[PDB]
Formats: sequence, structure tokens, C-alpha cells
Amino acid sequence: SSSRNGRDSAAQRLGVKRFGGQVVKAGEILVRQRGTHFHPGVNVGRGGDDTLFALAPGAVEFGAKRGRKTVNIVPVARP
Amino acid sequence: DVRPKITLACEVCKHRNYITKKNRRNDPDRLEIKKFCPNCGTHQPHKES
Amino acid sequence: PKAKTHSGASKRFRRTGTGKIVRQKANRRHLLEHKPTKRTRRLDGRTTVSAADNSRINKLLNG
RNA sequence: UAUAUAGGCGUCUGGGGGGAACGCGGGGAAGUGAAACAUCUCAGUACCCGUAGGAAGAGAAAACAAAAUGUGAUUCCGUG
RNA sequence: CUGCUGUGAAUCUGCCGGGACCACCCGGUAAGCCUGAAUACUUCCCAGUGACCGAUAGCGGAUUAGUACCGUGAGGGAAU
RNA sequence: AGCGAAAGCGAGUCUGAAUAGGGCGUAUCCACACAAGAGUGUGUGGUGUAGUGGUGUGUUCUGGACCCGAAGCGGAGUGA
RNA sequence: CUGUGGGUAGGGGUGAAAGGCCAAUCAAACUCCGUGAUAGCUGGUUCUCCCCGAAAUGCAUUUAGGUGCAGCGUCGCAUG
RNA sequence: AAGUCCAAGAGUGCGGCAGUGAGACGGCGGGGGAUAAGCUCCGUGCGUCGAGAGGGAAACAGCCCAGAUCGCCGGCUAAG
RNA sequence: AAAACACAGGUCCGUGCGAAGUCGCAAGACGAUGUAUACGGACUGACGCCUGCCCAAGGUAGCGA
RNA sequence: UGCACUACGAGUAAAGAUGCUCGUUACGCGCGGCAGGACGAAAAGACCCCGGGACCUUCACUACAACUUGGUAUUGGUGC
RNA sequence: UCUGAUCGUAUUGGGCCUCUAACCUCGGACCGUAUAUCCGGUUCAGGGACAGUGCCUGGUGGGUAGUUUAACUGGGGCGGUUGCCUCCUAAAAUGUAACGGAGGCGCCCAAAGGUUCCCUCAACCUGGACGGCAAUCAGGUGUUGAGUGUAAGUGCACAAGGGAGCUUGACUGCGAGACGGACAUGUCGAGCAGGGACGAAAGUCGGGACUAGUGAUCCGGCACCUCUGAGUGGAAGGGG
Repeated sequence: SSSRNGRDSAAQRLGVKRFGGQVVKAGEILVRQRGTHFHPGVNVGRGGDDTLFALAPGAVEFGAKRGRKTVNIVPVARP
Repeated sequence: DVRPKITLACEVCKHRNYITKKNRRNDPDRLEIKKFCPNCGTHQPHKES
Repeated sequence: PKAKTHSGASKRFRRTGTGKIVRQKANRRHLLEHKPTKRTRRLDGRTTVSAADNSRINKLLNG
């Protein structure tokens, strides 16, 4: 009475790695995603696998534009 | 193999510089592409094997 | 008696000028085609051993 | 059988067996370790055979070494 | 450096070694012998020693001890 | 005195076409500059870095290795 | 059928064949030796007080009742 | 931002030493089952036992109250 | 303790004779002081019963009890 | 053979209670009998699983004995 | 010796027939010998350069020996799995078991890659020879329901979908800083230089819209290198 099922895949730890208002260094990953759940705005770039990474030191921000959630890096002012 | 690993070597310095899979059915001949040869420090036409 | 030193580790790990233990990365010997040059460059070099196995490697090297 | 020898006869001198370890030569395991196992290790140990000596074995370069104007049989210790 | 089986050289412009091999250099001079001292061990004997045991210990054996006794035998083996 | 596979060089070396970035090392600290605030760095100065040999303790290594315990393996001998 | 005297000895014997018998044991006898065999297995592990105080999870495993690393304890050190 | 801050006897890092890696049950959310099992497999800064006495539940590790430094022939009280 | 082993009987195979075979590293030993009417191995296990037209090439030829 | 001035019912409990709870019954001590309990004694379950072993089979692996095939030494002469 | 048939003589192997002196005979007769079925010796008779034995070598070989013959598992076997990718389970961060529910992978593409530029489908309605429900064409409606090489999901109409021009970045030397993490693995990466592609430039290009298409170490093969080279120069081997 064998079972045809039983297989699965590994833990691709997707999800947002830096949330709103979080201070980031350049190059850091912001979301690991499959597809285009999020888009890039200002100072945000897309990697090979639809990853989103910072392009300047700053603070993360999540907004929307034209109907698609986008991630931006607002430049923190030096106090 | 249908898609064996073929090695491409520059024509000038004859250094085996690259390797990649090519099809023997779609292209049953030795392809010729221009790649970068580090020895010559310049682009040189590269040919299979 | 004398404490023998493990060969398989004395010939796989090194000791820097301060004490770090370094090692060469794996997955770079054969089947190097289809491994993008980025991956190969990543696998080249000598990285410090993880602190987890640092003690094990130290025991193996010192005897 | 002919030379001759084997062999036979006599007489003289020696060996024979034992002994705890150690010496030299020669045969030579497996349990075990490898987390299994065969190479391998155990280990040339155990055991055995031959054979002595108060000790034995090795010993007087068909040697090492590396351009040093080199050391100068062997043995056994300590490093390496 | 060596054991067995084949084959198989020259005597100094000879021959071997210098870690495949080749040339130059360098060191020796095979296929003949003997050789003590430095060194390993205690059957036995003599004189001592012990931050060793002290009769369920220390030898199996302080007393019949390889005894009684067990086994056909090799062999095992006490107590006082 | 470290870097490098090594030749090799050396407060630096490896990589590489490149003081272009890195890797490892230049013990540490504090002051001054010159920089951008990509996380801080680059040069000046000042203090001068500390290992090693006894022995205690804990783990660990090679030996049986905290103690007891098999069935079974091998060598030599004893038994109709 | 039986007496006396003999022969066949262990990976060997003997077997009108049962894996039967070979000194109260035989799908390889006995004794001594290698030997304090090995056992991821079971048992055992001896006086006291104080302080701290777990886990039964993840990954990998010729792996699942073992083990390595991480997690969770304690102790020293550094920051706070 | 405050907050306990003569402490949670906290956190992080690195070192010596570990044990653990057979969990049970109760409340929730679920899979397997027959939406049975004192069943099985999961999540739960959920609890207790594990490793926890005391009081209640007749008796009754896992339920309710409550965390045992010792003495007192005092009071107050929890669950009941 | 038997239906099992054995057994006299049968059929194959090896052996031409310091045989074949077996013990033994070898010498050697048994077989055998024997010689294919014998020796060794192998199965079976007294005794009786088991069926015709084709069957220098006659044909489906499997009996068909 | 852990103990002892060792009842029964219904329960509870590692789920079959002389030993716990609540009730019932029972003067102390013996003798002869039965065999329903003490999960009675006996034998670290022979069944089943796990680990180790042994012996056996074979077109499992790897070796070897033995057999057999060729080169060469023993090993020679004359003729084609 | 260069381009080169045949030559004369001397050195040799094999096949075949023989011979005797090697060697062999448990065939005979004599001697040691008084006894001896031993043994050795002499001689005769047969074989005979075979056979046997030594070293080397290819086959047959449970005759014998040493061993192996996995784990999960609602006991074990039988059956069925064992790695990677996607979804649900999975309790709206990550993650999370079961012999729970579904499926795919062990590739393919020299263009289905890079870049520049342009376009918008499916379906439906109306009309048209074959031609129809569905082919090609015309008009309209048509914001995603078509498609996206390959599983499912996340996305894609700003197009990542559809066409075309040119090209090989399916680069070399690196890499701040991060994700995931027992460890070993695994992913992302702006930007710097060299030399290229496309484009007027700005710019994009370190393979494919993303996620599977893979296997540590050891050992060895093949090309190049300012490495090393067992006295020295080389070479052998080693090293990158």
C-alpha cells in the first residue's frame, strides 16, 4: 500500500530581510523573492533571482507607485 | 554524448581558453566565435578543440 | 611516548602568523564546467575555519 | 670386475641431553583497529625450528657528503 | 641492500655509488678472512635497600605446596 | 618576521597587466594632521609587544586505561 | 555377542548416514598460550556540605537504543 | 521613552569541562484514524512532571493552589 | 527405531595396471600380493508386468493403452 | 529468602494490590490435608526484533590448493 | 649514406624423421649380504631428448579459506521510498514532522543568449471562393481571461509576451557589503581596471523572468607557466 507522494523541497528562506525604517549599508539584501512581488524604486536594484538590494547607505522604506509595491532607500541625514 | 563539453582555443596563441556544451545535431560542425584571450590581452577568434 | 600528528589534517589545514586556521574551499576540483566563473572565484582562496570545528581541527593538528 | 670404488674389519679423537633470561639465522599467525571488510594494522609480536656466547651480532669503506681547503671502521645511547 | 629462475662482462683510458637516466666532476676499489671496548639478561650466589605487602595481603606456596585434591592425559590446583 | 606552491621578497608579500581591489601579517594603545563620512581609512609621532622551564588540577593521546562479562579466532600440544 | 592386544586425532577421524560418535559437551573435542580477545550491549562505580542547573530538539550519519556539530548547563575572561 | 536595575543573578564573544540527542501529559491550532484510542506526527517566550516536596482532587508523576535554608506547642491566607 | 539407512538385484561412468581412486609436501602406502567375470565412483533397491503401418533411406513419428 | 504481629470487597496506581483509599471481617498459637494467589522456585525467554558469531550453499567478492596450457633450464648429435 | 633489385660467404629460429650419451622404468640378472620384496652399485632390456622437476605465464577451479549481503518501517517480512525543484499541510516573518495530499528534474537553446528599436494578445461580434466551429484576410469589441521551452508557484500588458538589425558579456583580473546557515555546501552583489558588443548618447551586457537539470575528497588524464630539479648541466617526477 505504497504512497506515490512523499517528496518536497528544501527551505528557500524567502521573505523580507529588512523591514520599514531600518538602517542599511550599501549592497544589503532587502527581500529574497521569487518573481516580482516587490519592485525597485530609488537606490534599489534587482539581482539575478529577483532579489532586491540597496545601492546606497540609508533607511529602508516601502511604498507604492502606479499600482506596484516598491522598495526605496531614503538617505538618512547625518545628525 | 549529444551535447558534449567542447574546448575552444584561440587561434593566435593556441591556448585552450574556454569550454562549454554544444550540440552535435543542430550544429554538426566546429563553431567559431570571438572571445577574450587573456594571453593576447585582446579578443581573438576562437574555434572548437 | 610522543603524540602523533594527524596526517590527513596536517596536510589539509594551515596556521597563519597569528594563529588562525585556514582551509581551501571544496567543490572546485572537477566538473568545473557549468560552474559560473563567479562561483569558481567564490570557491577559490583560503577561508578561516568556522569556530564550531575550530576546536576539533586544533586537536587534530596538535595531537 | 679389470683397474678402482661402495662396502667390510680394526684403532684413535669428538658429538648425543639439560638449562630462566639475553644473541644470530630461518618459518610465522589470528583475536583486534579501520566503528563492516579484503590492501593495510595487529606484527615480524605469539609460537616454532636451527644455533651458540658469556655476551652475541656488525666491523676496517666498491662509505657518507656536496664543491665545504669536508668527515673518516663498527657498535649503543640523545636529538634530528 | 637482498632470495630464486634465465642470461652473462672488463683489470685501471677497469669497475661501482652519488635516489630513473645521460655527460662532467666527486668518493671508493665488489665478488677472501678474523677482531676486543663501549652494549642486552639473571637459572645461581654474596652484601644491602624500601614515604613495599603483613596472613582474604605479599609468590599458587609464612604451615604437607606445585602437596592434598580434580582430570585418562596435557593440565588445573587450594586451606591452615 | 611575515607572505607565497616555489623560486623569491620581506614590515611587507600573493594575486593579478595595475599602490586596483582584495588575502594574510605588520602586538597594542593614545596625540596630530589628510581624507571622505561606504561602515572608516591613510601617514606622522609617542608607551614598547613576552616567552619559556619546574610542579598542581581538568580533559585528551599511545598502552588493558574505571571494573566485570560472551559466544567464537589462531598457534602448539592431549586424548579411541 | 564378548575378552585381551592394537590402528585411525580435529577442519581431522569414524559413520548400514542420525550432523550421529570422538572420555557425562560436538554444525568442528580438550588443555595451555596470543589474552587482561572484542562487545555501539547489560550490570557495577565506595565519604560530606555549599553555589549554579539542564535535554529528550535541528542537521548528517552502513544511521535510527551510537556518534559529530549546533541548541540548552557550568566555570574563567572581555564589554556592560 | 521609560521600567526592576545593592538584579534579571540578564545579553553578546571567546575559551576548560560536560550531559542531552528514548520524553509524558494538560489547553489551544492541525495532519493520519472512524475527525476512536491513555493512539501517532507536528506549532505553541504555553504549563507541570521529567529534575518538585507541601495543600486539594477518596486513593492517583503530568489537573488546581503553591516553588521546601533550618527551628517555634503564633497569626494571615490560597485551591478546596 | 520408522515409511528412514543398509541390503542381495539392476543401470551408467572411470580404470590396460608401482592402474583408476584415496592418505601424504614427498618417498611411500592401501586398491592388491588383485587384472575388465577385477577395482573405484554414481544413482536406484528382491521378484513379475509393462506397446504397432511408415516407424546410399520410405514420414509425422508418437501410439493413439 | 528486600522486609513483616503478610485478610476480604470495590476502587486507585507502570493500566491484574497482603503493603495505597474507603468499608467489611477477624481472639493468640499450632497440627493434618487441598493446591487458588504470592505475576510461586527453577533456567540474564530457546519464540519475535536488534547487534555479534558460527557452520552450510552458490553462476556474491577476493584469494589459494589442485588440475591444465605455453616460454625457458636440465637439453644433446645427424639428416631433410 | 644519400634513389636503390639482387648478391657471394658466415651467424640463426621453426616443422618433420631419426640416433644415444643426458635423463627415466616397481622389466631381468648379479654384488654389498648369512638373513633383505628396502636401499645403493654393475650390467642387460626397453623408452628418450619426450616425460618429470625449477623459474615465468594464460585458463578451469566453493575443492578449501577470509568475508560482505544498508536503513526507514505504527513489531518484522513483503511492497514502497532514499538526492534536487514547486504548491497545500504550515497556525498571515523565517522555519516545522508523518509510509500526509499533488506533481516535476538527472535537461534544452550557438539561439530560446547580449544589446537597439518597434508591436500587443485570447476570446467574442459582423463579411468574405473553396475555407468547415475552428487556417489567411477586413472592421469592431476586447486591460489580461492568450503566451511566457520544460513541474507548480511567484511575476510579466511599463511587458519578462510578439517581431527585426547587429553581435558572442554563455568575458579576463577582482569585489565593498549581505542573505542562508551545525560544518561542508548554496545564493545576491553595486562598483574598479583590460578588451569587446549593441546604441546618436545616456546606458545594458560576468548566460536564459525566477526557483530543479546535479556528486565532496582521494587518485589519476590532458594543455600552458618567471616554479622545483636529490654533487653540477639537463632530463624523469613533482608543483601552479
